[PDB]
Amino acid sequence: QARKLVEQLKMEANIDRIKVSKAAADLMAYCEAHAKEDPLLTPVPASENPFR
Amino acid sequence: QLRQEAEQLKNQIRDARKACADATLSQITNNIDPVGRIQMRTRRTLRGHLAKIYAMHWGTDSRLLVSASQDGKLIIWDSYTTNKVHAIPLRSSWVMTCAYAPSGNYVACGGLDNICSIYNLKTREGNVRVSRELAGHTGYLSCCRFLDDNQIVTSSGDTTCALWDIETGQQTTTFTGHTGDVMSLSLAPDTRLFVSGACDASAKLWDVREGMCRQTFTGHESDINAICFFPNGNAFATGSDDATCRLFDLRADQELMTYSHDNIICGITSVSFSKSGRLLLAGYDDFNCNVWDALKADRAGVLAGHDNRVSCLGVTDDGMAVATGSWDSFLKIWN
Amino acid sequence: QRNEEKAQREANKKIEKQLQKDKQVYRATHRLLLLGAGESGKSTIVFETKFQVDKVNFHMFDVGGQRDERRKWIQCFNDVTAIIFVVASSQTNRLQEALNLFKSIWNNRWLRTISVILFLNKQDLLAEKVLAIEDYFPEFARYTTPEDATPEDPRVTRAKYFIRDEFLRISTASGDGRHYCYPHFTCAVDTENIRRVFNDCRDIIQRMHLRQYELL
Amino acid sequence: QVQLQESGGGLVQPGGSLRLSCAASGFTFSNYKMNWVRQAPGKGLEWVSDISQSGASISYTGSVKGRFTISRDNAKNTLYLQMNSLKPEDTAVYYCARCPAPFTRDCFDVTSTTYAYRGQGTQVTV
Amino acid sequence: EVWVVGMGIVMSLIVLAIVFGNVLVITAIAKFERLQTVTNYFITSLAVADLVMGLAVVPFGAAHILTKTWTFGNFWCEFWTSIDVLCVTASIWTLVVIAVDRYFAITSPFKYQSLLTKNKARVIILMVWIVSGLTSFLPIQMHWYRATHQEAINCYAEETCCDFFTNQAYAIASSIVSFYVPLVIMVFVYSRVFQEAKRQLQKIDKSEGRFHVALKEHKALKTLGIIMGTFTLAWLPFFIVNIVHVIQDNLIRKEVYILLNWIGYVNSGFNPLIYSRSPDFRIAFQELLC
Ligand SMILES: CC(C)(C)NC[C@H](O)c1ccc(O)c(CO)c1
Repeated sequence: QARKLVEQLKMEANIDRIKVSKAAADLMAYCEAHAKEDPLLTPVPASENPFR
Repeated sequence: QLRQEAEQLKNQIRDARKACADATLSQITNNIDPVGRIQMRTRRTLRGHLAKIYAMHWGTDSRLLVSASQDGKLIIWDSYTTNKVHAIPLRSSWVMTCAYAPSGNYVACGGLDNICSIYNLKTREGNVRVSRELAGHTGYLSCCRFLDDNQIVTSSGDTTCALWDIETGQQTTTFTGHTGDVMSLSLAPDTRLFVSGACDASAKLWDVREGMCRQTFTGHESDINAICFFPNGNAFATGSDDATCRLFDLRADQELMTYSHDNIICGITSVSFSKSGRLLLAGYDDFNCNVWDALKADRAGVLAGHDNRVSCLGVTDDGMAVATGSWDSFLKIWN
Repeated sequence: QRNEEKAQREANKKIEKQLQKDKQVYRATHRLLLLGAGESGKSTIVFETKFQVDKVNFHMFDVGGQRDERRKWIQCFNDVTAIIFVVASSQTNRLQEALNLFKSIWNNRWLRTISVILFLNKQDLLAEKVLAIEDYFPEFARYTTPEDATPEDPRVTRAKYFIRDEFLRISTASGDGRHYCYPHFTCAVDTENIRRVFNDCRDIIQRMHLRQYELL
Repeated sequence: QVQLQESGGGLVQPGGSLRLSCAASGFTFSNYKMNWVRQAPGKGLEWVSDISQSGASISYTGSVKGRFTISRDNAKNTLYLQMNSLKPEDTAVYYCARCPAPFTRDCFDVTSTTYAYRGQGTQVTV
Repeated sequence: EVWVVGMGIVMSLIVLAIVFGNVLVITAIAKFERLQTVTNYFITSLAVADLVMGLAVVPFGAAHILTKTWTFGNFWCEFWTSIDVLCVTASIWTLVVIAVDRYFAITSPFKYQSLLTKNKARVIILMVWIVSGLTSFLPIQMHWYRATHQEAINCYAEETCCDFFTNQAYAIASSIVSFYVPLVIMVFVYSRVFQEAKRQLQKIDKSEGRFHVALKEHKALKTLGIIMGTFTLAWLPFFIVNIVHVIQDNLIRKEVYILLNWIGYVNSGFNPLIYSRSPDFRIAFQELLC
């Protein structure tokens, strides 16, 4: 059980990571393109709203 | 010297995360338009339960939703006309998870009886009946999620997640190595990976086909109670028992933002994202749910209509509603 | 489309005539934890154990399948009416481990309204375990029973009554009248143990109502 | 990443003195109630003492009352257990546990094994 | 002049203390449904029996006193007399059904949740206002109260006055149903509820106690002495001089009979202060204001 933890730590260390600026701009652009299809961010009118 | 070399391996990942750490997104998203105060009013209110509601899952039709409470009842609602379609009785009174199938034909539930049950509801013979129960866990079940009509992943309180098969009742794979009660799980949009938070302050990315572990994220200081997933598949948010939601990106292997305030001393019990991933819905223990922005931590809106807790929360696949079940037996749909 | 809405409310009101029938059988059955064990000291006489005293249905549930850690599944028993906390009176200081479990149930953020019914079992083996305990609690040698009476030996009575006052120092420190503790002594004569929970759960509902009416 | 690293201990004579210290990194030290838990060889885990998150309430096992004491220092994040007047029945591995949740009156503490917030433990023998 | 302008202020302040206190119970019960319990169905029936008494009996009783002339004829005084006995009898009988609700909740606690549904309470509220309607609108509109001989015949429906000359078969029977039968039940009930809070407080201070816990016997008697006390002190001085007015006349004035009937009217201003002391009600009051 002691050697079964260090074997996992070698697999989680040998990975290729990207920059945080590349990771955040990939996340920020997804909320930029799909912002028009968000009924909670943009309060759509009550004719196309099946709850009012 | 296996523990001595583990400190060299743990410090190898720690300093490698500083190599990719260049700027936080709070300095990157400083030139974006803020959203401001939003106002969600209670549209519907489904009042049919007799005890505390522990889980709900919205069906993929964006119309029906299943809810589970701790009196032994599994009620499939119709969120447009507030009509109870079905009302299934359960064998065990204490359930704490439920899941709607993405084909609409099946429903699942589990709890302190260490058993995931499957109920077939689109039958042409009679009423609803239990299809097949899945008894291989030695701890209470915490979350259930359908992959298709034949595969399900269930996390339990005996430190192990497990991918099952509805036919023949056997476990296909298994996932070990949390050392804590695995309290929740989520699913990817493409359904090839899944995350799972547990009681050792560590979310953990897995693999369905290979059955192995990819990464492990550690940024919380208490037990993780809920988890969700960003809609593009590249990140996830995680709420714990210390009033903090943290957004982890699975391609930089570290945190992005921490959602907290000065005057919140409760814990998160439910986390979900919007359709565009801009709002972060988080249920709390002081009876109200907050609406955090995802890029800035501006704490946009507060919705408060509940009495005893907020135990579960869900957003539809078209993003048209938010339903928050609670410990006062009332579901409320917000818009 | 018009017949679909008529078929919807026909399936609606059929469910409502069953949920209102199941409501009156849900509010007539009293749920009960059992956070001791199935050690047949108070278990074989009384997970689902269902008995019935005076035409009242009780629902006792001994949780055994969970392994060690109880900080996540014990908060699903906050709508219960009472917790039964069977504990052996008589190594590795097994009494203090129960003194800290009772201190954690009493001070939880969700179980702060539930009133514990405390069974101090293993009583018939305490008289043999006292004549040979006092090193685990140094205040036991400086303690004497003030006025209580009606127990055999005076040494085993003071030893038995020390354990009961060890729990009531916690039960009377942060209660604020919302919940009480009901200590008892029993050993294998558990025919008069089913009614002992019945007389104690009857006082739990009465003190719940009297405090709501500001009479207590 | 949370860390509870202990120090001190060793092999002393019966009746001497010791002082264990527990440096805690990864969490806010000021808003958790801390514990000291020992484990004798052959026995299970056994609770010894605790302290509230400001220093007001302090409790002990009765078998270690008078001899031991427990203190905090919330500015340097260290938990102390000053030990006096030891005994051959005091040889144990002393862990430095903590509460699972902040701002919390109770605790559901140490188990058979695999409590998530605990240290490796320094051996104390006489 | 001090008697006209003095009565015109102190009696209109009674109206503003009943119509305000009993609206604050209605707009706090029916608003958000976190305190719409079956027990609170009895209290909201009391606060509408006090509200119709507060804006249709007391403000018209002030106009009758100060003008000293009934300026509404006969088709409205027979209605205003009927709405006075209806509002008084249904208010007293609501305090009984709250008391028997507290009696069965404490004496037999295992047959209270499974026997008192939310729809078995709407039956008893309809049974209160029908029994209170069998003594108010039946014998007055159908003239079953006699309005006896020529000392009261010319002052029955002439003009300018419409008093309450009832005979010996109505002023005795309608005083028993409105007050005296509710008084016998509400003493027998609250003398059994006092002998349960005295029994539980002995068992608390026997098992516990010597841990610094008769000191709380003053708690179980201060509340039961201002529930049973203000009901008796406000209404029993009227229903004594009403049952002796028909036995022997010329002993009670035309001023002390009116004044002892207004001590009962302010009993409907204390009922938002007596039965609404719940902590759920206390947060609900300060949420609606400030
Ligand atoms: C005399 C007047 C002004 C009609 N008030 C009547 C009084 O409120 C009342 C109420 C209830 C009653 O039963 C009686 C006498 O039966 C009298």
